[PDB]
Amino acid sequence: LPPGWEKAMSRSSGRVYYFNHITNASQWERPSEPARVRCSHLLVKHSQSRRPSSWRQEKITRTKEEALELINGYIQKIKSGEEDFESLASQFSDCSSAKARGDLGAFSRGQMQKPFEDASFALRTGEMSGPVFTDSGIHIILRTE
Repeated sequence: LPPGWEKAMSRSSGRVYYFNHITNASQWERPSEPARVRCSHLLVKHSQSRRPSSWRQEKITRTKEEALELINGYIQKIKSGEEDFESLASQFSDCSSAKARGDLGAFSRGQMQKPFEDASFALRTGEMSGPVFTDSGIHIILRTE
Protein backbone atom coordinates (compact mmCIF):
# COMPACT_ATOMS: atom_id res chain seq x y z
CA LEU A 1 0.00 0.00 0.00
CA PRO A 2 1.19 3.53 -0.86
CA PRO A 3 2.56 5.77 1.92
CA GLY A 4 0.04 6.36 4.69
CA TRP A 5 -2.71 4.01 3.49
CA GLU A 6 -4.35 1.32 5.64
CA LYS A 7 -7.22 -1.12 5.18
CA ALA A 8 -10.33 -0.78 7.35
CA MET A 9 -13.88 -2.13 7.50
CA SER A 10 -16.92 0.12 7.10
CA ARG A 11 -18.98 0.31 10.27
CA SER A 12 -22.35 0.56 8.52
CA SER A 13 -21.88 -1.80 5.55
CA GLY A 14 -19.02 -4.08 6.59
CA ARG A 15 -17.29 -3.46 3.26
CA VAL A 16 -13.52 -2.99 3.20
CA TYR A 17 -12.27 0.53 2.47
CA TYR A 18 -8.99 2.41 2.55
CA PHE A 19 -7.92 5.27 4.83
CA ASN A 20 -4.81 7.49 4.69
CA HIS A 21 -3.80 8.73 8.13
CA ILE A 22 -1.56 11.47 6.69
CA THR A 23 -4.13 13.09 4.40
CA ASN A 24 -7.22 11.78 6.25
CA ALA A 25 -8.53 10.67 2.86
CA SER A 26 -10.86 7.68 2.65
CA GLN A 27 -12.16 5.74 -0.34
CA TRP A 28 -13.58 2.35 -1.32
CA GLU A 29 -11.12 1.72 -4.15
CA ARG A 30 -7.68 0.27 -3.47
CA PRO A 31 -5.22 3.17 -3.80
CA SER A 32 -2.54 3.23 -6.50
CA GLU A 33 8.44 11.84 -3.99
CA PRO A 34 8.49 14.96 -6.18
CA ALA A 35 10.62 17.94 -5.25
CA ARG A 36 7.57 20.23 -5.50
CA VAL A 37 3.80 19.93 -5.59
CA ARG A 38 1.09 22.44 -6.44
CA CYS A 39 -2.04 22.53 -4.28
CA SER A 40 -5.26 24.41 -3.76
CA HIS A 41 -7.00 24.49 -0.43
CA LEU A 42 -10.20 25.53 1.33
CA LEU A 43 -9.65 26.71 4.90
CA VAL A 44 -12.37 26.95 7.55
CA LYS A 45 -11.19 28.90 10.56
CA HIS A 46 -12.50 28.63 14.11
CA SER A 47 -12.30 30.53 17.37
CA GLN A 48 -8.93 28.94 18.24
CA SER A 49 -7.25 29.71 14.89
CA ARG A 50 -3.97 31.61 15.25
CA ARG A 51 -5.68 34.62 13.63
CA PRO A 52 -9.47 34.16 14.08
CA SER A 53 -10.29 36.58 11.26
CA SER A 54 -10.68 36.39 7.50
CA TRP A 55 -12.01 38.32 4.53
CA ARG A 56 -15.34 36.62 5.27
CA GLN A 57 -15.61 37.63 8.92
CA GLU A 58 -13.75 40.16 11.06
CA LYS A 59 -14.22 37.99 14.16
CA ILE A 60 -14.50 34.25 13.56
CA THR A 61 -16.53 32.76 16.40
CA ARG A 62 -17.46 29.24 15.26
CA THR A 63 -16.16 26.38 17.38
CA LYS A 64 -13.57 23.93 16.12
CA GLU A 65 -16.33 21.31 16.09
CA GLU A 66 -18.55 23.58 13.97
CA ALA A 67 -15.66 24.18 11.57
CA LEU A 68 -15.14 20.45 11.16
CA GLU A 69 -18.83 19.96 10.36
CA LEU A 70 -18.56 22.66 7.67
CA ILE A 71 -15.48 20.95 6.21
CA ASN A 72 -17.26 17.59 6.24
CA GLY A 73 -20.21 19.06 4.35
CA TYR A 74 -17.98 20.63 1.71
CA ILE A 75 -16.18 17.32 1.22
CA GLN A 76 -19.55 15.59 0.80
CA LYS A 77 -20.68 18.05 -1.87
CA ILE A 78 -17.35 17.89 -3.70
CA LYS A 79 -17.37 14.09 -3.74
CA SER A 80 -21.00 13.93 -4.93
CA GLY A 81 -20.26 16.40 -7.71
CA GLU A 82 -22.97 18.77 -6.44
CA GLU A 83 -20.27 21.46 -6.13
CA ASP A 84 -16.71 21.61 -7.31
CA PHE A 85 -13.76 22.34 -5.10
CA GLU A 86 -12.81 25.63 -6.76
CA SER A 87 -16.31 27.09 -6.47
CA LEU A 88 -16.52 26.29 -2.75
CA ALA A 89 -13.01 27.59 -2.11
CA SER A 90 -13.84 30.83 -3.92
CA GLN A 91 -16.98 31.33 -1.85
CA PHE A 92 -16.09 29.96 1.58
CA SER A 93 -12.35 29.61 2.21
CA ASP A 94 -11.30 31.78 5.18
CA CYS A 95 -8.17 32.75 3.29
CA SER A 96 -7.05 35.40 0.82
CA SER A 97 -6.36 32.54 -1.61
CA ALA A 98 -10.14 32.26 -2.09
CA LYS A 99 -9.78 34.92 -4.77
CA ALA A 100 -7.49 32.48 -6.64
CA ARG A 101 -9.99 29.60 -6.27
CA GLY A 102 -7.81 28.29 -3.45
CA ASP A 103 -4.59 27.98 -5.46
CA LEU A 104 -1.40 28.29 -3.39
CA GLY A 105 1.02 27.71 -6.26
CA ALA A 106 3.90 25.27 -6.14
CA PHE A 107 6.02 24.64 -3.06
CA SER A 108 8.69 22.25 -1.83
CA ARG A 109 9.17 20.70 1.58
CA GLY A 110 10.25 23.15 4.25
CA GLN A 111 7.93 26.01 3.28
CA MET A 112 4.42 25.22 4.63
CA GLN A 113 3.14 24.21 8.07
CA LYS A 114 4.04 20.59 8.72
CA PRO A 115 0.56 18.94 8.74
CA PHE A 116 -0.25 20.76 5.52
CA GLU A 117 3.08 19.87 3.90
CA ASP A 118 2.86 16.19 4.88
CA ALA A 119 -0.66 15.86 3.53
CA SER A 120 0.23 17.72 0.33
CA PHE A 121 3.17 15.45 -0.51
CA ALA A 122 1.22 12.28 0.36
CA LEU A 123 -1.51 13.10 -2.16
CA ARG A 124 -1.32 11.89 -5.73
CA THR A 125 -1.87 14.38 -8.53
CA GLY A 126 -5.58 15.15 -8.70
CA GLU A 127 -6.30 13.67 -5.26
CA MET A 128 -8.06 15.49 -2.41
CA SER A 129 -7.42 15.23 1.31
CA GLY A 130 -9.79 14.81 4.19
CA PRO A 131 -9.80 17.41 6.97
CA VAL A 132 -6.23 18.55 7.64
CA PHE A 133 -5.66 20.47 10.89
CA THR A 134 -3.16 23.30 11.36
CA ASP A 135 -2.88 26.25 13.71
CA SER A 136 -4.77 28.20 11.02
CA GLY A 137 -7.82 25.97 11.12
CA ILE A 138 -9.09 23.02 9.13
CA HIS A 139 -8.12 22.57 5.46
CA ILE A 140 -9.31 20.57 2.49
CA ILE A 141 -6.32 20.14 0.16
CA LEU A 142 -6.40 19.44 -3.59
CA ARG A 143 -3.12 18.45 -5.21
CA THR A 144 -3.18 19.84 -8.74
CA GLU A 145 0.42 19.24 -9.88
